[PDB]
Amino acid sequence: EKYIVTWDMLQIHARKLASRLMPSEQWKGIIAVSRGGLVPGALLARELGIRHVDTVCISSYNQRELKVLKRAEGDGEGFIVIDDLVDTGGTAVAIREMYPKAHFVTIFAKPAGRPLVDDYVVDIPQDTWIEQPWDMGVVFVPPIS
Amino acid sequence: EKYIVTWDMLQIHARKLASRLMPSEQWKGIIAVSRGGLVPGALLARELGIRHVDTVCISSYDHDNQRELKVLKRAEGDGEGFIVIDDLVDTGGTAVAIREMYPKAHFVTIFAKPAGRPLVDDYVVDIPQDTWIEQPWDMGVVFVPPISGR
Amino acid sequence: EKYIVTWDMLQIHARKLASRLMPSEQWKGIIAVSRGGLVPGALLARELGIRHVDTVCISSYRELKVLKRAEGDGEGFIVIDDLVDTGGTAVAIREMYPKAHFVTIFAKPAGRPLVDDYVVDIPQDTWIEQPWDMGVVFVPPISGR
Amino acid sequence: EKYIVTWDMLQIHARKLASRLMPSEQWKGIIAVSRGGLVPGALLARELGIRHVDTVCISSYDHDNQRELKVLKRAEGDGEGFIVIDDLVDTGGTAVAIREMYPKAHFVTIFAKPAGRPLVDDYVVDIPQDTWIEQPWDMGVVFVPPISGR
Ligand SMILES: O=P(O)(O)OC[C@H]1C[C@H](OP(=O)(O)OP(=O)(O)O)[C@H](O)[C@@H]1O
Ligand SMILES: O=P(O)(O)OC[C@H]1C[C@H](OP(=O)(O)OP(=O)(O)O)[C@H](O)[C@@H]1O
Ligand SMILES: O=c1[nH]c(=O)c2nc[nH]c2[nH]1
Ligand SMILES: O=c1[nH]c(=O)c2nc[nH]c2[nH]1
Ligand SMILES: [Mg+2]
Ligand SMILES: [Mg+2]
Repeated sequence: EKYIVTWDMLQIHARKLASRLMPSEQWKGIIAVSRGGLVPGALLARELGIRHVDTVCISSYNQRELKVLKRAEGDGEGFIVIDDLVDTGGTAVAIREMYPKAHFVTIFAKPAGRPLVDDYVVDIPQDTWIEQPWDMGVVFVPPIS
Repeated sequence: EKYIVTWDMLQIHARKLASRLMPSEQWKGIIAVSRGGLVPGALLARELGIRHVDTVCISSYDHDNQRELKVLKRAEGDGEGFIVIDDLVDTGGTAVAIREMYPKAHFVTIFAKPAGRPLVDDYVVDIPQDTWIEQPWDMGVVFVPPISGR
Repeated sequence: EKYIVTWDMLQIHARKLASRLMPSEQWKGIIAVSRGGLVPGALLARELGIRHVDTVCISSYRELKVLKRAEGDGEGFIVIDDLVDTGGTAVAIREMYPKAHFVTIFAKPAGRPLVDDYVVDIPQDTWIEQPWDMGVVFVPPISGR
Repeated sequence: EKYIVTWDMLQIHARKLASRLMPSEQWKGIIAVSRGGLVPGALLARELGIRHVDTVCISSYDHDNQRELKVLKRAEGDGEGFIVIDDLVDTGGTAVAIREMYPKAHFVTIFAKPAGRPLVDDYVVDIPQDTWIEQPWDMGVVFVPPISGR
């Protein structure tokens, strides 16, 4: 099955998460995980009024290897690390390793990667594919007839 | 406790429902319950290709513990071969009245709470009794202040 | 080209049109032209608090035929359609509902003069893609990089 | 006079911009101007298949007729082979500052008012100077009272 997420709904979830991160004063900045955390990070920055927004870029290369293309400085103290979702937590482990003192959060969370995040908004089944807004668009759809 | 329903989601539910109503040759037309069933009815008409869309207008004003119903406009017939669509069913008060007027009709809705659930022939989404459904036509995209004034 | 109309935008235009039809006490009801005027008519009914909404179903075979029609000459009623291109269907509506206030959301040059009021001007060669004919689906990246 | 920009429309404009930036092999990465260029930058990154997305954080403060700029954080280099993106250009104040920091970068925006229009390498929509652009991240779908109480 597929879970369709529209921009409106994603924003509704982002505002819900933003309220739990209050007061905003306790945060020095936001570190968005490219590319999934970019949009959610932008919404939290707007809601919390945080202007210090940085990023962390990671790519993949028998085994799968994580490659840090771009890295945000520090250990994450006073920072919020955000990604759109946590499926298995394979990428979440790398982030935790780089930013141990950071408050890692996501919008969506499947069972397997759920223990790896400090907070999330929506629970999603392990076998369900979450279709994000940036991957979709408004186009013509033929009538069922 | 509120359930927000955007236009996109409503359309997705309407299309789900339309796929169950196939084929479209079995339907003479569609009777939309004004005003809530107008949009869903228009969406079914597009998907099924039904050009014959009619309406049934019933107003209702609550007076303490009783309802004043009034049929402002009624579609002729017993609903034979017609689809009677409404946006949702809460207590089932409207549904009961409709089944009366159009007994031989296929009554369907998009949303259905536990009370009205047994009164509809088919629906798409289950919604709790305590949950209020916020429809798209009652909402709008407007400026919303930040959670913090930082 | 193709003029894309989303649900949000269609609703905005509908609200602008509703404000011009005020006050709402001068109206006995609304007659929606199936199927284009169904959604706009539903929005007007909500904004103007009108509960009496009827429909008129016209069909082609150019030979127009009325499948179903609302009784009366349209005195005090608002006849609405989503748009007016050439005014072919509009001319037929005028004949049926003379005293009626005919309005649309969009209007092309050729059919412009056939309506009492509209909101958006659209070129004659431009195809208006309505919200009910579209949907949010996956759209592949402009590049397979 | 205000110009409403929904999420869907912003995406359509972003996709049109991405088509002109093709091929994507000529780009080493994207530098988004926080916070306005964050969403547009994310959309380009998805469309172009770019993974190296960085930011430049500039804080502004109007003190009567003069502006005080303060760079909280900035991407390394002169923007050679990079795409610097912001959501819009109003007076062009931020654009001039950015262009000085990244002179070799391809500076683009989605919207452009007459005043700042000559400062961008490429943009998508022409906006009047007197028109206020209402971005999606500042809005939300909420209940809107009927225009009449009939
Ligand atoms: O299950 P019930 O408790 O009977 O109520 C459900 C009705 C009432 C509500 O419409 P109204 O509140 O009547 O307003 P509107 O005419 O705008 O649809 C809704 O759209 C359904 O038609
Ligand atoms: O052309 P100018 O007059 O210089 O202004 C245009 C700037 C400012 C505004 O952002 P800000 O108001 O700076 O806030 P934010 O950080 O949210 O983008 C907008 O997103 C552009 O980046
Ligand atoms: O918009 C509405 N939402 C509801 O949940 C409901 N129940 C009754 N009437 C209703 N109207
Ligand atoms: O949201 C915004 N809209 C505008 O039109 C604008 N001009 C400067 N800064 C702006 N921010
Ligand atoms: Mg109703
Ligand atoms: Mg800015």
